[PDB]
Amino acid sequence: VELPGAEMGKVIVRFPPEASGYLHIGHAKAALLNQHYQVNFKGKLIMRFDDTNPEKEKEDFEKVILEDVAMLHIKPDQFTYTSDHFETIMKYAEQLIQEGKAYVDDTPAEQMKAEREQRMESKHRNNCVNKNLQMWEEMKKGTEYGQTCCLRAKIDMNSNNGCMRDPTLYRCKNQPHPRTGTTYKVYPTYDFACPIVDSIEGVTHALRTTEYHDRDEQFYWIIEALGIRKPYIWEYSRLNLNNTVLSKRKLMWFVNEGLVDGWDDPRFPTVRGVLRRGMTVEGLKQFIAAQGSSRSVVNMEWDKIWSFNKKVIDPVAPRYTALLKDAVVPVNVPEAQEMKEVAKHPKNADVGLKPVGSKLIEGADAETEVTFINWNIIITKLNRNIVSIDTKLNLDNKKITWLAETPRAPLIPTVCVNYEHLITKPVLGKDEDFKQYINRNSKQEELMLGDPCLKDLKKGDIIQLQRRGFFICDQPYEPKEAPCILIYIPDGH
Ligand SMILES: [Hg+2]
Ligand SMILES: [Hg+2]
Repeated sequence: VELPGAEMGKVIVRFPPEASGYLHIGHAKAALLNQHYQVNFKGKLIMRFDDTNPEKEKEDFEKVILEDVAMLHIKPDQFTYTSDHFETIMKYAEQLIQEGKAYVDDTPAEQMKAEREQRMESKHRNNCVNKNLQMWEEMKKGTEYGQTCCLRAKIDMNSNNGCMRDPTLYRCKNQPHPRTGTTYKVYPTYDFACPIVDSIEGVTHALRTTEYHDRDEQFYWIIEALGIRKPYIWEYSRLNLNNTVLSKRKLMWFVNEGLVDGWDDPRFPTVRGVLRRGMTVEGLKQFIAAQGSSRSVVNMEWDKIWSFNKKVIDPVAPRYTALLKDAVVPVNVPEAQEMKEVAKHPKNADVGLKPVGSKLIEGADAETEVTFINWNIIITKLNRNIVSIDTKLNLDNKKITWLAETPRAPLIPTVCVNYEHLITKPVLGKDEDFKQYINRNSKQEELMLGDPCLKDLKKGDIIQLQRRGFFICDQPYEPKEAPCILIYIPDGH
């Protein structure tokens, strides 16, 4: 994790998401890495909404994304909007026309694309300055002919880097902007956006994934043409997880086709779904922090992330107990007449202590005789088709959970839930599609019955059922009825 130029109190980084949907696991990495540099260098972290486009971006997701940031426990020092700088950006666009480093172009898109591939020059590239300015005021006044034009930088159509072949800087859009309204009929591209905004806002270290290394040459070009200050660009590897798709489009297919109950479904790779599934922020930051800025294309097994999480939650989760209900058998031990206040984590005493006479067990337990936990039974006989077993007792001697059917503390309606990937093929692609690797049954519910110290579970508490594994309370119990829903936390393999 070596950062060139990084001095204490002088690092300024930014997370620049566009308010067009939910944040996902990939966004969570970019954001957690930025936080890392903010925290380690006592620098500024700027959150900036990319709002250059008046269409796709909606202020409803603005709330969604801020709540997503918060639940990752990321605490930005300043919040901004690209549109805060529309006036400055346009003055730089105009500066460039004036110097002959930009030109306006009405060339139809298909033909523009074909010229770029064959490194050809546009019929407009050599417009004199006043003609460009004429076509520019056309664009600025939102006219029907200007809506067919394009503003382009004058770089190098012979470049090996497609990014240097006269990129578009400004396009014509007649939609009102949410914040600037109808003041502007023309709007900057992202490619003209980052350099100037990162420079005005003082950003020192601009993080990107390796996929966009071609843009750097173009950015430094913009930055040198204007003479503004130049941030470092710092790169890291994007997140390639098996069985996973991130595309907004492909995820909303799962939403419409009703295989997933919403954008925070625990099977979804959104920040919400991952957390609701049992991921902790500490587990995520750790796995992120083991990455640092590794820069390698690598297919990721989710279970590597869930392993870091197991190490987080295991030394702190309290151990309760649950059993089913349609495979349970009554028991009679006649030697105990009422509560033992035993611990809740066998090793760390600081987690707390929980409270636990003559009546249950389960089906699968009813066949595996002379040990109990937090407690050595020797059973009389099994009266048969098993539906009852009675026993005697004695604590002197030598691996079994049980729920006493005491009237004092009755037991809580529980549901254990389990999930697996919606996509059954790990590393899928090679012009294939996911739409036909669907784990068409991806959820199972199993009605159960749990220890009374489950009456008090809050949504988000992480416990450990004994003999089953780690769970997360999806919804609490409340006095029909409403069960305490517990979701199975993958432990990584
Ligand atoms: Hg264009
Ligand atoms: Hg490019």
